[PDB]
Amino acid sequence: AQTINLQLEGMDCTSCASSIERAIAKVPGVQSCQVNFALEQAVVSYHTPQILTDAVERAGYHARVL
Ligand SMILES: [Mg+2]
Ligand SMILES: [Zn+2]
Repeated sequence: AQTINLQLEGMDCTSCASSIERAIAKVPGVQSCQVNFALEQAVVSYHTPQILTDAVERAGYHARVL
């Protein structure tokens, strides 16, 4: 698995973190996604990174590959 780190913008509450996690986990091949709420970052283990940023954008939040 490859590790992809994302900066996240637009999170207001811990339920924004679980929403972003759900959105990313819906992408086939994601083997783990954990959003660090305080760091406003996602750590994704994936089996291009732009499919992951699009999952976040489609869920209503901004992501950027780090
Ligand atoms: Mg930014
Ligand atoms: Zn929220």
